[PDB]
Amino acid sequence: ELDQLRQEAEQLKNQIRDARKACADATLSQITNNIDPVGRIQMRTRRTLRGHLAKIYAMHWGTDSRLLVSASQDGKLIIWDSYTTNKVHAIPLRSSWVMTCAYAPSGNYVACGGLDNICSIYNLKTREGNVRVSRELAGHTGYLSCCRFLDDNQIVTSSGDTTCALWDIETGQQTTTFTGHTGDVMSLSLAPDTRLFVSGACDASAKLWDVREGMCRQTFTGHESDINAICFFPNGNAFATGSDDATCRLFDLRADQELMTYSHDNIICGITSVSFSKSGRLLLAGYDDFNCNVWDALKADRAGVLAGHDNRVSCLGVTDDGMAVATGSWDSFLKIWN
Amino acid sequence: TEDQRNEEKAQREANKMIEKQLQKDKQVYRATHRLLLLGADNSGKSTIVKQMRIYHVNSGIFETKFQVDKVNFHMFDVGAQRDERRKWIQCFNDVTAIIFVVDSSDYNRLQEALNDFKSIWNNKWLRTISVILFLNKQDLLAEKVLAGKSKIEDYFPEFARYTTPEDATPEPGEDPRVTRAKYFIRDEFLRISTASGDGRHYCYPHFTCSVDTENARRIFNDCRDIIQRMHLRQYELL
Amino acid sequence: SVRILTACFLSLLILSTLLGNTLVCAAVIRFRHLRSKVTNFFVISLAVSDLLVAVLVMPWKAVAEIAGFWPFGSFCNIWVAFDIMCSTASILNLCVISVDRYWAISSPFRYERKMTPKAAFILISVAWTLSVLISFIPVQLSWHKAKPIDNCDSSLSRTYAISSSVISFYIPVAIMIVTYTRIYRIAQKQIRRIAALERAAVHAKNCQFKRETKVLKTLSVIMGVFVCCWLPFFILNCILPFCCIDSNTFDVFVWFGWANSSLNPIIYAFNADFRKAFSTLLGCY
Amino acid sequence: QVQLQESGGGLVQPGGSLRLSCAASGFTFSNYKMNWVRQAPGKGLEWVSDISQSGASISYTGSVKGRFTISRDNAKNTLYLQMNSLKPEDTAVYYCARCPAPFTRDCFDVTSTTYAYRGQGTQVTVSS
Amino acid sequence: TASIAQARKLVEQLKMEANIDRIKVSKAAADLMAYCEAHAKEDPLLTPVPASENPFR
Ligand SMILES: C[C@H]1c2cccc(CCC(C)(C)O)c2C[C@H](CO)N1C(=O)Cc1c(Cl)cccc1Cl
Ligand SMILES: CC(C)CCC[C@@H](C)[C@H]1CC[C@H]2[C@@H]3CC=C4C[C@@H](O)CC[C@]4(C)[C@H]3CC[C@]12C
Ligand SMILES: CC(C)CCC[C@@H](C)[C@H]1CC[C@H]2[C@@H]3CC=C4C[C@@H](O)CC[C@]4(C)[C@H]3CC[C@]12C
Ligand SMILES: CC(C)CCC[C@@H](C)[C@H]1CC[C@H]2[C@@H]3CC=C4C[C@@H](O)CC[C@]4(C)[C@H]3CC[C@]12C
Ligand SMILES: CC(C)CCC[C@@H](C)[C@H]1CC[C@H]2[C@@H]3CC=C4C[C@@H](O)CC[C@]4(C)[C@H]3CC[C@]12C
Ligand SMILES: CC(C)CCC[C@@H](C)[C@H]1CC[C@H]2[C@@H]3CC=C4C[C@@H](O)CC[C@]4(C)[C@H]3CC[C@]12C
Ligand SMILES: CCCCCCCCCCCCCCCC(=O)O
Ligand SMILES: CCCCCCCCCCCCCCCC(=O)O
Ligand SMILES: CCCCCCCCCCCCCCCC(=O)O
Ligand SMILES: CCCCCCCCCCCCCCCC(=O)O
Ligand SMILES: NCCc1ccc(O)c(O)c1
Repeated sequence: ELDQLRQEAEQLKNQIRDARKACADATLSQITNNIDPVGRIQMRTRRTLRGHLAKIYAMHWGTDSRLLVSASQDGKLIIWDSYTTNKVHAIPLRSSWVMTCAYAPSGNYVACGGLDNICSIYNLKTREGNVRVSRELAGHTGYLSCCRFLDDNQIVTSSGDTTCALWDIETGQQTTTFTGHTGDVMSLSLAPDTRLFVSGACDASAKLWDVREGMCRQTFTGHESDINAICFFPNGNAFATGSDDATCRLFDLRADQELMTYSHDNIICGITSVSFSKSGRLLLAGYDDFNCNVWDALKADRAGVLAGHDNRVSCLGVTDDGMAVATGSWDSFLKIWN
Repeated sequence: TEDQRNEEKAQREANKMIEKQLQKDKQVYRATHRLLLLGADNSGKSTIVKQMRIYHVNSGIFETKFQVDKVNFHMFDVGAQRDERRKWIQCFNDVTAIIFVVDSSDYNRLQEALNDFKSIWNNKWLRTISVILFLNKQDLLAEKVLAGKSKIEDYFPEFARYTTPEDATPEPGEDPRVTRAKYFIRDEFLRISTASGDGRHYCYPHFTCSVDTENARRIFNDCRDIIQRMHLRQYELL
Repeated sequence: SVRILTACFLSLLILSTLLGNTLVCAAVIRFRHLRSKVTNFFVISLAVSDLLVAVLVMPWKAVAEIAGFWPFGSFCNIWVAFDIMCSTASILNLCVISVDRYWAISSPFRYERKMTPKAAFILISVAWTLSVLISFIPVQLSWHKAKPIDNCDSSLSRTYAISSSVISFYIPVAIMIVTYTRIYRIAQKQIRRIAALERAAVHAKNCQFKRETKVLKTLSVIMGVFVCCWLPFFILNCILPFCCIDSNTFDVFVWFGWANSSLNPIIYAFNADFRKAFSTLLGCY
Repeated sequence: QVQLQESGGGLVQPGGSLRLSCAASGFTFSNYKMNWVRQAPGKGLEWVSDISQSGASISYTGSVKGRFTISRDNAKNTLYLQMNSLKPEDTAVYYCARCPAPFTRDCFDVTSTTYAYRGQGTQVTVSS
Repeated sequence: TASIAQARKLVEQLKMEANIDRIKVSKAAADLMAYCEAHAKEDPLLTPVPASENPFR
């Protein structure tokens, strides 16, 4: 019973690895040898946002590249203004332990999650003027890790009980549940088409999930440790992943294998959050040794090093027009780099 | 450009109101001392502090509030979560101390507790935090030894060749046999803690039980040790 | 002959004091985390007081000693007021730091609640106002001068010598001896607790003094450097009017008091944050 | 793909000898601390023993201490466990386990709810 | 029968994942280069921005 299934499962995984090796005609770095290098990219701290009490775990830009939500462990959700360093809102949270925050594409709602395994949506267009809990979603068992808005009606969440759900905000129930992962699902990254997403779990395997169908299409098994953050390439045909083994990796949705690996011998610290740029030439990686390296996505060589934080860079964001790059670390300050 | 100047006045006024509120909360936040309660399922981690028992209830997390000598303490008991704990433990680096509770009655499950303690001690983000240790259910240890069959010497060969430490002070109404067992458990946790030799954090052992009122004062006193060592290290006295 | 050699030592002393105080002030301005702790506010006051000595007290006396005479005779009355102010401000700032270190180590909980940054300024402001109340009022009213080639031989009167010494030296050194003795009681007890846990571990492993020197070395360097510089000058300062003591000899002891202002930054800014700041700002590392 | 393949075992006798071969494929073997974990029938997982990257620090469980040799070859990319002086009460399934982070000393691998850095295990039965 | 009902779902999974179309690496590569070359001038991080055009300066 259990031995014929696992033997069939092992012959299927040899077929997949034969496929992946037949398709591997060459590598990306050989092709890209006749490419002009980027050179040294030096960025300076244009702004510092000050006023948090505890460490800043996650943050998310707006679609107008103006207002960013920042989430902290003190129980405060502060909506910032990036140009004038003004706090346009400050929201007191029920649970002090927050692990994610999302900003709506219309700018009407903000969601937050955490160790209280409940996604809380806050309205920002109340006629009274006070922020209030619009609804609470208590379906998951494990902690809530990353949550992102598809629109004002449907939000996608990443729990810690190896399950991703598709929530409806109006009915308050789970539309589609994804139960493919075996390890703790760390973060999810929505596609620009908002039809697919990818989640990296702690089982060293990234999956490609269809929202409307409800099943995974592809499995990527190139890593060696816990996949911390995942981000799509801006065309929707590739993604990048950061893990604890100090290696960023680039994956293809068509070739179904790793294209390139971003590794250096001097740095052995983990990789917290990775965001592409607007063009996709610069890969930005928030490492665990208190600074950010600006990797070249086509040459695998560090342009430059963003050493401005006192503690580990917890999360990294890039505006939709690519104008600035904000990093939040565990010293409670948000540096805006340009 | 006159309308633009008027708009700036609006945002500036809003910022000032929000900023003053964040200062009032800053006073309350600094006065707040966070505590993480970690323990096994069999051991009574809920039974540790019966002094105040406010016991606010959330969905998964449990938070207990208790004040000692006008000093407010928040103790967060993590409840319904998945068994793997290597990712949500990173949140709790900002706490002042981590309360660890173990059950010494079951010797077979004691080994599991030692492994859990070793992982917490050697965790990179838990290096700054001190660990406050409670060796629960001491009364059960007394009654169990009287059976005549020594479980501990089976599970631990080191206890066939071990002497009572002269630094230890036994209670007068206890069997000397039972007192050897109590400190030998205690020494196991201290051997993991001395192996590292960081010097930034320490391990405070205590002999609690099921009916103890003094536990609130103990956690208060060990907090005084943790913040004094912090200042002393900062001025490089220690 | 001996003037060439003497000129080099005095010039290096002024430059050393200028250098260290400037680096401490610059580092705290150019880093926010060196301004969030309430303790580092006092080290700002001690770096400003020590820098007023090098900028405004040390050069003029140095020029007069090398040349032999006093260049501008009216400036002598004003110089005395700044000499008294800049010395007393340095010694009072060293008393505030000890009182800060005793509030935090004795009562760690109360030190978080009570020590608002507001109250921090109130400590700093009583120090600097005592310095101006001891110096600019009596010297300009000339209480000390009326004791019964121009020289700046300011012979202090009987009334003002004893009174100024008590308010500037003897009171702050009485506070500091009672302060750091109690902090050596606290620190000694903590080592005993560590030694109990350590020796039980060692006993268990086998069956299967370095920390105390650090406690005594740190307190000795702080107390030893400060007392050695200023004690052979305030003993002489009280004696001299009542009195013997030569003018050349007395001159030499004044420089030892001022030399303490050169060693003050290294003693108090050998911390982890300060050393990291120094490498960045100076650009050596 | 991280993969662990155990090898050796089967029905044996108490007091005999047995070598457990573990094959680690899909990662760099020298960077990760590795360790042994077993599961008794009708019981939970228990930490057998461990070995560091270089192989210097070696610790054991008390109740089976002095009875098992742990060899960790870096070049061969194999983890050997020598099992002499067997006991009929010490019969279980043996799973190779790997700590999830490189160059670290903390490990969380006693989780029974689908820990995804372990092998399929080998059945080792002792019949008296 | 829980371990054989999760083994069965893994088998069925891997059948649906094997039977997919796979584009070659070198055509994929050239598409990535095409998207980074075309949009190279529209990136404010890759190409520096003057202070008048920059809203942060
Ligand atoms: C910091 C110090 C202080 C020093 C100068 C001025 C003020 C008043 C400021 C005001 C409240 C009027 O705005 C204060 C407050 C109060 C005095 O009441 N405090 C103290 O308790 C000092 C102290 C002691 Cl004794 C003991 C253990 C810790 C500490 Cl910290
Ligand atoms: C920055 C430090 C090194 C500056 C030190 C300045 C010293 C070296 C200068 C300043 C004053 C100078 C003295 C000025 C006057 C005289 C008288 C002359 O008949 C012999 C040389 C002699 C004695 C000079 C020797 C050099 C001297 C002492
Ligand atoms: C000789 C001694 C007694 C004189 C004491 C004068 C005291 C009462 C005066 C002089 C300087 C004043 C301080 C000047 C500046 C500030 C900063 C302000 O943000 C809070 C008030 C505060 C802190 C004042 C408090 C009162 C104060 C400390
Ligand atoms: C905090 C600091 C700025 C306070 C400084 C106070 C100074 C400026 C004040 C206080 C005492 C004042 C002196 C009091 C008495 C006299 C005698 C008079 O015949 C000439 C002016 C003179 C000499 C005053 C000059 C100005 C003076 C020195
Ligand atoms: C805490 C502060 C107020 C203490 C100040 C003490 C001052 C006011 C006291 C203590 C010592 C006293 C001096 C002691 C001796 C003499 C010699 C006598 O022939 C004239 C008075 C005179 C010069 C006294 C003046 C006043 C004096 C200086
Ligand atoms: C004017 C300046 C140079 C004086 C500086 C004096 C310093 C360097 C001297 C004076 C007192 C000395 C300390 C006296 C006693 C001890 C205890 C001994 O077991 C270790 C050395 C130690 C800790 C000495 C270290 C050096 C020391 C601190
Ligand atoms: C007659 C001249 C008198 C000069 C008096 C100068 C007094 C300077 C006091 C500076 C206090 C600085 C305190 C810390 C400020 C900060 O928060 O950075
Ligand atoms: C930054 C501090 C610098 C200190 C400079 C002190 C300048 C003192 C000048 C003394 C000579 C004054 C000559 C005045 C001329 C006169 O009217 O007689
Ligand atoms: C803020 C502190 C500045 C200190 C500057 C001190 C300058 C003192 C200059 C004194 C000049 C006295 C001239 C008097 C001339 C006369 O005899 O009539
Ligand atoms: C380790 C501390 C070093 C302190 C160095 C202080 C140097 C002071 C030098 C004063 C020189 C005075 C010369 C006077 C000559 C004379 O007697 O006339
Ligand atoms: N060079 C210091 C001169 C001085 C300083 C303070 C005093 O109280 C005093 O009487 C003399």
